[PDB]
Amino acid sequence: SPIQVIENDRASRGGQVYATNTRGQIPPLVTTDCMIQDQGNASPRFIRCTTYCFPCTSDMAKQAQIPLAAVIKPFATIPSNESPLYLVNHGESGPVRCNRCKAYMCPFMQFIEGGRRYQCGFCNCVNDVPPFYFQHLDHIGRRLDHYEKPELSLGSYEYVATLDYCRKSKPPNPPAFIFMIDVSYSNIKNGLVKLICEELKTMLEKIPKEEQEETSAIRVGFITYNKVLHFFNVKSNLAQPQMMVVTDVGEVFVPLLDGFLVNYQESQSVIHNLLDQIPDMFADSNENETVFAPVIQAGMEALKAADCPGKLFIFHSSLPTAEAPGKLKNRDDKKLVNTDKEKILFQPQTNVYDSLAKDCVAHGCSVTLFLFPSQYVDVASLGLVPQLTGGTLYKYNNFQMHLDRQQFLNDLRNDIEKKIGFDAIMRVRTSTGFRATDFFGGILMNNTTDVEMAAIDCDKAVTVEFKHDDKLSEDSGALIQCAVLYTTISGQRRLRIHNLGLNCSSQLADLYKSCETDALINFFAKSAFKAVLHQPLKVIREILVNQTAHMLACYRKNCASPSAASQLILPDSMKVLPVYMNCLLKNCVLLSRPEISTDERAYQRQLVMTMGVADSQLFFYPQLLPIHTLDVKSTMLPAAVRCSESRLSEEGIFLLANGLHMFLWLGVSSPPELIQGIFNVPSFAHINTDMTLLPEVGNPYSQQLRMIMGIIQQKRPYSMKLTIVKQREQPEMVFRQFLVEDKGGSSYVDFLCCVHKEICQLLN
Amino acid sequence: TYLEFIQQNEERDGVRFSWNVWPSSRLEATRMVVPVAALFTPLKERPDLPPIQYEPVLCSRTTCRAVLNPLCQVDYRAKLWACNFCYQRNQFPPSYAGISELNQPAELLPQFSSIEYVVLRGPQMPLIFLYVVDTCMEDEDLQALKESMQMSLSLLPPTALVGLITFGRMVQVHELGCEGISKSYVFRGTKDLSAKQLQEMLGLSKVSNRFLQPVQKIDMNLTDLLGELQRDPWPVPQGKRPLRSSGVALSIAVGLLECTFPNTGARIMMFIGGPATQGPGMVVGDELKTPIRSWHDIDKDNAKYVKKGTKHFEALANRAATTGHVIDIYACALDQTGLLEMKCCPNLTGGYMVMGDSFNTSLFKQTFQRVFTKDMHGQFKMGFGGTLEIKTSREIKISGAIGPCVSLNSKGPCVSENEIGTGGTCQWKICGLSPTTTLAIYFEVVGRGAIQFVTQYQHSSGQRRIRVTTIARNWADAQTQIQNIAASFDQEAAAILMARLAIYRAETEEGPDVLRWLDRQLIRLCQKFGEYHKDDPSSFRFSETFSLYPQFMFHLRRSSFLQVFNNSPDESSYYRHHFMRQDLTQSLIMIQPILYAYSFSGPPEPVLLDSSSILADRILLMDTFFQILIYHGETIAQWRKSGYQDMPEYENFRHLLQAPVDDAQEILHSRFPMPRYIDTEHGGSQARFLLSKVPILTDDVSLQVFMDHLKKLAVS
Ligand SMILES: [Zn+2]
Ligand SMILES: [Zn+2]
Repeated sequence: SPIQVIENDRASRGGQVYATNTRGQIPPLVTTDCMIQDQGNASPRFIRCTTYCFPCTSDMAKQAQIPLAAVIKPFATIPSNESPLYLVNHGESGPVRCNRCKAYMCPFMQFIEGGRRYQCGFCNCVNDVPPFYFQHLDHIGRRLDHYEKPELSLGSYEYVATLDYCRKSKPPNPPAFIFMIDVSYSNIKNGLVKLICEELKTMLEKIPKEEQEETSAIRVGFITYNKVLHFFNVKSNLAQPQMMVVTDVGEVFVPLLDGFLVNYQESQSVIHNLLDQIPDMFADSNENETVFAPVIQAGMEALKAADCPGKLFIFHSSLPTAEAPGKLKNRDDKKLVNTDKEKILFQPQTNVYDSLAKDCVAHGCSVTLFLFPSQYVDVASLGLVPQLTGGTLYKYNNFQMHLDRQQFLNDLRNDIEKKIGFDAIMRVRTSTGFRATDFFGGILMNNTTDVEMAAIDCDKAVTVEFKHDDKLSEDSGALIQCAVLYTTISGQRRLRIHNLGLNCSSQLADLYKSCETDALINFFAKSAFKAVLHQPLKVIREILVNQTAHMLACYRKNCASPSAASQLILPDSMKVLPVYMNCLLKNCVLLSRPEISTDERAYQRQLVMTMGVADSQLFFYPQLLPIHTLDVKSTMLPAAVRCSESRLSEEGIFLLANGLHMFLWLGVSSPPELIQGIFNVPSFAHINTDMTLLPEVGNPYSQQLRMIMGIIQQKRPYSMKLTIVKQREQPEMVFRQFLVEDKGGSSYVDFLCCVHKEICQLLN
Repeated sequence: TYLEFIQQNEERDGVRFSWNVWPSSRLEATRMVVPVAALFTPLKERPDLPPIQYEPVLCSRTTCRAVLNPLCQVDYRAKLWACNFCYQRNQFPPSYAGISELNQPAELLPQFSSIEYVVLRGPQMPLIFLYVVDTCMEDEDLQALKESMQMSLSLLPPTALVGLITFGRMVQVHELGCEGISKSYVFRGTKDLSAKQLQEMLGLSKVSNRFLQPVQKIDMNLTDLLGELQRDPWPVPQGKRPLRSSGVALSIAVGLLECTFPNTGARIMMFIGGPATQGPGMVVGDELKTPIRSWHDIDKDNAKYVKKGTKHFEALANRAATTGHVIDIYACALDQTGLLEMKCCPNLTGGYMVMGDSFNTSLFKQTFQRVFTKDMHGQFKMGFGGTLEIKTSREIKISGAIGPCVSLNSKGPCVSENEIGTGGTCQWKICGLSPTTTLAIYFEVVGRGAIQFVTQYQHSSGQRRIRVTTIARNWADAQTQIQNIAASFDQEAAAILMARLAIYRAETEEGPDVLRWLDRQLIRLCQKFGEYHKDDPSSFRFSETFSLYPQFMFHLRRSSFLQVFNNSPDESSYYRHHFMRQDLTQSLIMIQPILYAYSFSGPPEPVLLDSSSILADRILLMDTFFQILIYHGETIAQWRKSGYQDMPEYENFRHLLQAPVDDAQEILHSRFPMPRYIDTEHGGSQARFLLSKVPILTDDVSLQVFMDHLKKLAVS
């Protein structure tokens, strides 16, 4: 079971300090909370790997078929007790770099010849150190100030970027938040429009600002639309906002400069005067058709006029059908199993959404779409721009005010206050022996080499794949340096560097000893999810199973102690690799037509692509907590239980959450005592599933259940949609879709015996 | 007297024919040398006339449809009337029961030759005024234009509908009646649009809207919006002209009224402050290196924006004309604005064309409020949706028309094969007309003939009316009554009617051959109507009826109308605009300016336009229709520079200066295009304006030597 592993690693490593001083050290599991101190290598909160010990020969990599990858969360939220990142400045010369591989100054560069010159680990080239940075030595190859300067002893730090890194070699401008609202009949009726306006007044105050300044430099603009764009002039001196309506959709243009993007604190009374009227303005609107791509095309051109990056907060209702560039038809069609062209269902209908996405990223424009579907919406097409741009997609199926209100406002407060950078580019440099060849995440690329992110937050993550090049060296090992150049919310060019060393090995045993199952799944999930747009689903599913079997067959065949021909020998690191793999193969994204909406398939496919390992572990193996057993006035953590219907009692109550939904399950024999202390109603048959809002009445349990619900939501970016479920013949048919160790694909004992039948096919 | 006949028939019927006695044969009319033509003023002011208030009676024959007029013979006991054009018998409507020999209806009395009827058409439409304002100007000119636009808004009747389109780098269509907010639809200043496209983009149905709303309803909102109107925010770099999209904005103003209120009276009043720099309708490049088109630049094929530019505004004109709307242009700038391209818009519709220096001038502010001149009853002096129908006797066919009109191509028996100017029709459409509007109708031949002029229009009170003027002139046998025909020659009218043709040819594909032709006809005229022994130049004598004609031709061929290489293209298009519009009295002043002389010895007296009238002890007052010039003689200039005027002894001298200035202030209130005033004297920098107004037949030559090469050629 996965539970037995998680607790076994929580016991040996939890509550202890993990110091990253060893070269090829193996960090704990994501589930295991432990204090981290940055010595040498970067923290696993920033970057984890599939294997912390690479093979040395490319032929050996083909033998084990173990993927060499890493999951980088470059702006992960460092805890309050862990030491923060240090900012480094190398003056006018800019950060010191190698003259061959262009790698930045890091602890991996040994100083020699009296500190006069240094040799790069990545290429081994030697650079005469700039004199200002020179003149420091130690008895044994240690800069005297080696400890003082963070770029010489830490693995995570930030550089100050000179002007030759910026666009047009000129200092950048602060970004801008452009809020754009759909105002068709769909959102006027369900009361969403006035909600956005009323609650925007509150959270415009909370737009991020730095400690060094006293007021956020982020300016703010406003637009509404329904097949026709409505611009707003909210300059500081106006007592009344001006509206400029554009109908030339197709050759869209921005009709205004200086009546747009004004500092919120300056035009406060003017913006609030607008936010009170927009609800009243479109109340009697009967328009139902709307545009979409011209809205993004407009917000992009507005950011180019002010010559600054920005983030588009788009709120949309239903499918865009109005005649315009980006018009979406209803293209859902019987085309998935062995279709060989099912990949079209996961791709944008028109060819322009890719070109619009390219234009946005080039000008540092990000879009975060808040989608409120009530019918088919084509997530594959709408979400392509807010995914290629590094934004987020918030989808709320069949929005109802008395229910999903709190869920949406919690996600809007979250995406505004996110520590976000802009106009970012990533570049993963490696030592002589390998290079980065493929990339996964919300990103766009032109050069094989560079990853471009219009905006990146603390929750995004990129998964990088490595392929062997020439031969690795057992003495040096394998080195990784990730560099993210970007722009701050105060408009300052800044680099962030992550350095991670790993050790090579000529022995196949050390390969499997140093595997993280949580990270292996993150790569495999994204890997399949990207090939969905190219190859049939049954083809990809064969690739996943065969590679998993070939991995557990090479450990068995090549170096495993001789065991019986009825046993499956798996190492400690890959104890749960088959279970997790079988859960990824049961996710709806790789499944058939019946009972699964394509938009939910496209929605889940986008969500995983941006996942950090920590998240990927929860979305695929949910957490199941039994509540009835929990004893009041007890330590808060209740141990998780295996994910199956078997570990449930009719009597029992459980909590399930994968990071996006949260289910409160109730057995038919659930004790009426707990039901009264939580649901305020006497019996089990007195609960209404449709009234799934936060209940507050209670003193021992309704405070206890609400306490454990809060700690679960804590480390999770998306605020989970609560779904209360009764046992017999209720909408639990959806609840069983997350009990991933249940059949519903093959089972666990079958997949094990499946791995073993190809364990013996690779005769050895 | 025949001079009494011309003046009485002009004040009564509003017409002035080149010949008031017509030849009965087609051949001798061809050799007359001046075609039978007439200046016609359909709505010539007639305080005396009272509108009838009953439908006109028309001949029952379909192709005739002439109005009941005094020329029709009436059998009162039989209650019938014979239409004098087609001799058809017609009955009287039942309301005409009590018609008698002594209580006949008004339309049969000779005095009421021309009369106006009140049409019971049925739709009393409100007037429509659409403002199209340029924002690419300084705050001074804009703040005054804002002051002037609110003044016009205060005069419009309460039921009229108003609209506002502001254009700069982009075009804006404001929605009036916006409450607690102001919203305005915006369009690219680089793309043209159709009427259907704007109908769908603005959200409108086919055939009060949100853009055109009553005056009594939006006065508070509009006078607040015009006050808050600031200039074009888009800054202009160095050496560049502001990105002004004049042609695009006018197209939207045309299309807006085309899909909301078509086939009804309206005025598109576009105020511009400079040339159009952003097409379509582009006039000049945005960079200030490239200068404005010059009559030389345009003659060397060096104006890459004229052909495409005029073509654009030429299509907007026929769109607004066919729909029935009026395009006004109020261009005030320090350089040309594109009037040569945009001339077609206020020339085909009966719109105005006002040229000036800036809007902050008392020149413009006065001229603009003259447009809103009310009658005594309190209604504007404008007329909209004019349909001019002309019928002639079977021996007469219409060649064509020159002036503010558009052909309806109404083929009929009164349409001649050989058409002149705007021809091939007996029906024209004048979108906007005033009591001053005057057309030139040209006729042809193949007991007295008859011509009837029917004009239907919308009165500014909304009322639908028809103006009918019927006139008749006696036929003649030219082989016996040459004296009877030459006695009817209107030398004044024939001078303007011929000038009317010569200018229309200057618009036309023809070059300086107009000078060669204008002299050939003058030679032909003097050859036929002059008493002389051949080859004796001194023997040549004019009849007094023809005396002033060779002098009129002299001042015409030398005027600014045919010699454009001394003015700018926007100026030449302006002068020609007003000449094709005025009646006889003003058109003569245009060709041959009046001149007055003020002296101690004698009251003010007119004098010849030669240097022989310029004296040292005399003050001169020139009056070309476009400018007033007061000239002080050398002796009077000295007495003026010394200061004798203040001294109470010279009460006589201080009054001598006030006599021309007081009469100058008179003409600066009555004349609708307020002229440019000039206070110069002997040796002033502005004295050039008077000295200039004072094979081919002849080059630039004095009046006397022009008469001599006319004499020696008329006798050969
Ligand atoms: Zn290097
Ligand atoms: Zn008749």
